[PDB]
Amino acid sequence: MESADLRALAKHLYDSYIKSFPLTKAKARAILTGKKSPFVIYDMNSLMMGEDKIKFKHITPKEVAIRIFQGCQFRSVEAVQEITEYAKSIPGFVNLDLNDQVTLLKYGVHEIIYTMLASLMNKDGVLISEGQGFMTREFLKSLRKPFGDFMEPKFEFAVKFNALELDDSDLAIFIAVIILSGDRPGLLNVKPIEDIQDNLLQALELQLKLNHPESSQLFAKLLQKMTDLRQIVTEHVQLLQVIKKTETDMSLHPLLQEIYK
Amino acid sequence: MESADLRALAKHLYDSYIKSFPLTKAKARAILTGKTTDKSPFVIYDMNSLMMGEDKISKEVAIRIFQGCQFRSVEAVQEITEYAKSIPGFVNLDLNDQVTLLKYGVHEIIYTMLASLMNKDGVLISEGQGFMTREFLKSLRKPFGDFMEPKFEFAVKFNALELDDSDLAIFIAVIILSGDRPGLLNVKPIEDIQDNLLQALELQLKLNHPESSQLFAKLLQKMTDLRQIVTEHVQLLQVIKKTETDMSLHPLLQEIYKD
Ligand SMILES: O=C(O)c1ccc(-c2nn(C(=O)c3c(Cl)cccc3C(F)(F)F)c3cc(Cl)ccc23)c(OCc2ccccc2)c1
Ligand SMILES: O=C(O)c1ccc(-c2nn(C(=O)c3c(Cl)cccc3C(F)(F)F)c3cc(Cl)ccc23)c(OCc2ccccc2)c1
Repeated sequence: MESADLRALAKHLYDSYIKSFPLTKAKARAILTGKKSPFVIYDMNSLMMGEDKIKFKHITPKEVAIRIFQGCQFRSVEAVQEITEYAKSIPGFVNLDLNDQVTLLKYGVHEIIYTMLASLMNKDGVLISEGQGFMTREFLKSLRKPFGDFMEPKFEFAVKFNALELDDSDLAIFIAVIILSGDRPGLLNVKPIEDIQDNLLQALELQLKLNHPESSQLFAKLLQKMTDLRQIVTEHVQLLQVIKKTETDMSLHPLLQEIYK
Repeated sequence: MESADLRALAKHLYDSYIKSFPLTKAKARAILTGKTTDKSPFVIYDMNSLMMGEDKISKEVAIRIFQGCQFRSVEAVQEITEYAKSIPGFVNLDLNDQVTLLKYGVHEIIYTMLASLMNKDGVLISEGQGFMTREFLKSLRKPFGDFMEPKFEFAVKFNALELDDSDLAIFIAVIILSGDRPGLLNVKPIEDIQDNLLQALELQLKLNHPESSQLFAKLLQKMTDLRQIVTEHVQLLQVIKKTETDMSLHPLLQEIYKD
């Protein structure tokens, strides 16, 4: 690929990433650093007021720890549709076999949700409802039973990931790289997937050298984070199963259970 | 680092890798592909060929084989430790960090270098004098059968990269100098060394595999496969520990897996 084509691919992905995702990293950092302050949820009473004054669609209709956990699950489903739409803009993606498109999205969304959640996090908490709200790390970590220990690993990853100081133009290509992973189980035609990922990796490499020229070997270090992502996604799955087999108070309307399966 | 300094570091690391590891990938491939009469391995594919293999190269066969693997893993830890001492900057690090880097790194390197000894049909043993088939290992009883197969699965994919020893020497160094190991005290001096090693690996792969597009990225993505298999392995050991109460591990290995 020629250098100018890689920059074209990078710019294409950045524009689509801006249209697909409501709250960008650039805007999220402005809210987090305090540079219209978000409503802060730091305890039980502040949560109760936030749902009454603001309409947090994922924290309304039970026990608080379960409602918060389910709220994270409800937002994760919304993000899946945003990731799906963004994937359609990746050159070559919609031309892949239809089952392979579904397979790539099925096994990639968790890694991408974790990646993009870091954009909304700092060491003290996480933005919610398109940056209108802020839930503290301490409030999430203090939820009872396994729900508290379910939340903290996300902040631990995000803090490490955010030290790379990626911006949105870096992240748009990186997320594209994750989607086009040829090692997903059940892929039928790996070759066009790895061919697209090779273009995306070239575009990411050049993007990082031009956008972070003093950040030595940032490309390599970002690729090493794909290990952290896979590891934490597998831990995540094992934490859910434990919650599922233990907790008798998790029942939603069956139609809801289907949607948010 | 300048280009000539990166080439110097690659040659340094390849030199130490030859001095540290008795069975290289180059020699392993010459034995496996055959076409020679002086380095043909004896092939162990069932009980009878195993029994004859012991004369040519106590307890239940699956246990004896597992013990064979653990004994060679200990030797591998010894060879890996010796190579690590040669990586510029490693011995100058805080001593607790040296232990920590080796604790979490040796297994990822064992799996990497075990692939050199593998093809889809089996694995070289006893310094390449023997060859134990994949089917025979898979057919062991209890948990031991499924204990063997995940290694072959990784190797088939890893070997498709067609790395040679000079490539692997730098890659193995990159793995050891990982700043994200749990419990490290001084992450910065470790990451500075890894940066030079990553630069050296990058230049090495471009010169040695110029048609292999993005091989650098693809090789780094393999560190994900490595991390996963080490995790599966540790969980398989635990099942064996609670099932086989009369089976001991080497002290060096038991220290490595604790936490
Ligand atoms: O806006 C967005 O892009 C957004 C994106 C993600 C969350 C998110 N999800 N997540 C999870 O566990 C989770 C993750 Cl990482 C991956 C897959 C599935 C899950 C699932 F399914 F298990 F949920 C959180 C855990 C923590 Cl600690 C904090 C946030 C999340 C998100 O949370 C907003 C939120 C926070 C609190 C209460 C209600 C909503 C927002
Ligand atoms: O030459 C070398 O560098 C070499 C290096 C490794 C083995 C190795 N070990 N290993 C294990 O399980 C194992 C591993 Cl990976 C790490 C730590 C502890 C263990 C323990 F404790 F579980 F054993 C194998 C499983 C399979 Cl399937 C194939 C190979 C290994 C190796 O095996 C050669 C061999 C095979 C059969 C009989 C005798 C020797 C060689």
